[PDB]
Amino acid sequence: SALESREATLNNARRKLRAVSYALHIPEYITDAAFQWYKLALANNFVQGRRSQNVIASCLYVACRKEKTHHMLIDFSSRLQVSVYSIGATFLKMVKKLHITELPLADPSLFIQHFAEKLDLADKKIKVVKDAVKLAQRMSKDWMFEGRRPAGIAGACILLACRMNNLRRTHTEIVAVSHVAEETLQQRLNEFKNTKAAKLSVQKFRENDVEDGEARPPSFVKNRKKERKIPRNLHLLPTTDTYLSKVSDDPDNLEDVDDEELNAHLLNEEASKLKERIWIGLNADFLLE
Amino acid sequence: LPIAEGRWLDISMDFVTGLPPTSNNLNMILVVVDRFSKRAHFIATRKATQLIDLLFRYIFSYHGFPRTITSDRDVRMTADKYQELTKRLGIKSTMSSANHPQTDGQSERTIQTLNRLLRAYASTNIQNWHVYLPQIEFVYNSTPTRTLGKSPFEIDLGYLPNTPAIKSDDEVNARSFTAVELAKHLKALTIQTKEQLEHAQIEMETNNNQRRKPLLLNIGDHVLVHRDAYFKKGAYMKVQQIYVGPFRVVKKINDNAYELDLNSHKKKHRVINVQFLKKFVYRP
DNA sequence: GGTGTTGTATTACGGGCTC
DNA sequence: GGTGTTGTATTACGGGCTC
DNA sequence: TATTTGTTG
DNA sequence: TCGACGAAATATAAAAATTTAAAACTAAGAGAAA
DNA sequence: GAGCCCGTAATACAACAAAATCCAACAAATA
DNA sequence: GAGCCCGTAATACAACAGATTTTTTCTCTTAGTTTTAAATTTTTATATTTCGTCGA
Repeated sequence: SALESREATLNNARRKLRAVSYALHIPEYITDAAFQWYKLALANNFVQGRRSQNVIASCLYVACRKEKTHHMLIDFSSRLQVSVYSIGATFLKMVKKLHITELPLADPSLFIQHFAEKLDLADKKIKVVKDAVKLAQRMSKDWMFEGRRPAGIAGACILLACRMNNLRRTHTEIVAVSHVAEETLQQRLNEFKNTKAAKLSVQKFRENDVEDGEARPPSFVKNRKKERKIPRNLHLLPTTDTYLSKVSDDPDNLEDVDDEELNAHLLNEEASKLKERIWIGLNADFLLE
Repeated sequence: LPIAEGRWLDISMDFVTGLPPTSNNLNMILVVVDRFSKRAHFIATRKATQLIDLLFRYIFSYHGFPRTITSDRDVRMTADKYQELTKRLGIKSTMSSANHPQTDGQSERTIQTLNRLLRAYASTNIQNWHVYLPQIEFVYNSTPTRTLGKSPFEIDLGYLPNTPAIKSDDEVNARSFTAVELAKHLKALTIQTKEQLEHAQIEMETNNNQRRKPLLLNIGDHVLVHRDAYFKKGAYMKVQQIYVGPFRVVKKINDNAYELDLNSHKKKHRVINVQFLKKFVYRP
């Protein structure tokens, strides 16, 4: 029956989703929301030809994102070769297809509470995570973190909290789970060093952090001036149809492009055999197929 | 089985597969009788689809939802679509094992009584017994039984509507007049019918267990199944050798059965009532 | 004229001891 | 969790008589 | 004379 | 060993233009089991 | 003990145990 | 009574009662179809990531 064929597909989807969730460690209601999103995807003429892990990964990610959590796409793509950015591209394609509404926010405060236990742990687990989220809350309102890989800003905030506090830990060991390049990491660290006066860095940062304006994102510095220094009127908006009409498409207009192009459109025939020598030398079996 | 609870909480389910067909709209009779009151019902099916829950819902939900269903492993009730409905709704399922229809019981005994009643009402009137089926169930309902001694109307709210004559120990006998005091009456009926069910249980146990030898293993044995509920019920029994291999038991699912690790694809069930085991014993 | 009938675990009854 | 169960002729046991 | 159709291990 | 830059990978919106899965969807085929 | 009437009232005993096709083969019935 | 051992020996209890195909849904398994979306190119300005290299 028509209803009979749905059940086997849903059972396969449930089996694969539970198989991934057994390694992702996600709660039950997240998996339930992911399965209902998979049902919605099948109701939207589910994308055929895609790999099975891509669509289930997209549904799992959107379910884990609809409630504020900590899971990252690398964790979805952590089986020895997965090419995470293809999963991200499939998710981006399914954003428009599934028509996601009530989009969730992107705030890295919940990231720190999960990154704390693996790298740079604390005896009470109250000091370093609260310090990192407290500095991140005011560094967010300075319009510096905008579309800049929330895992990276979370790791940078954790490193800043470790720097201002006392914690004997290896600097380079954080890349095991953060997976952030050192170049952008040190860029964000010395960006924080530049934007802060470092008045009481050795003891504890300033307890009244207010930066109203006064700062710009680095990309604004790069390309606002569009160079290097080291409500208009409708009449002011011309139509481009006249630009297309300027060039004549007449059949007899075959000699309007005489700017020495007529002598050099193609290769000369005297060197055709010279080309053909190395052509049959190399580009010979490339055509027989 | 454990005797009962409050009225209409345990329900027995089975049906006879085939009858001489009527005009081509009805084929076979399904029965619902509760374990407590043994109230007859007229579920006339077509030998069915996944719409079993429709007709079944329309005929038990007239009273209300039960707690457990005592039935067989039939495909209309093994029925993964229908079982999940019971798990969601809050209905258990005893699901008597392969070719062991004894557990269904009250419905089997009712269709025993129904078969005689259906023969009585359709001896000269075959092919239109669906008209007489409500008369069959109403007659079964109005006639007192033996193990309870009262009519199944009286085991329920006692409102035998026919009242040809007043019964013994003449009283008001008009439960319509009673409006709020029905709680004490139903409590009294429940108490006496519960002790009558216990009396029926102990009487059955006395007159049956005079030779029934028990078998209590519950773990770690190598029991057999002598070619019944192991092979198909539709598989023919003949003078072919009975050489079922030595199986194993891993769980004590009940006092009177043990689940087995059936060395097949799945066998679709692994519950074997003790009437097929005949425990294997090795020797060094 | 012609109409049940044995195999099988299971269990009941005497010699010999304690009385 | 989940695992027999009543309809039916047939027959056995108390009040009341003979003792 | 072949194709039926009652009943019975 | 912190700073300084180069550079592919994505989106992007189209027109396109040959091969590659690829997973829903049918449809036998066995196996249950009253 | 000994039996009898009569009136209830227990009491093992078996039926529900899916349903209905023929298989092989006697002999009746036409046409 | 009261039980026990053991050695024979009766003792009710059940199987032989034509056997097989169907009938109606269901539920894994396993091979064939269908719609559809995707592997390598131009390309264009934008930005961030991650290598990759170089320098004093």
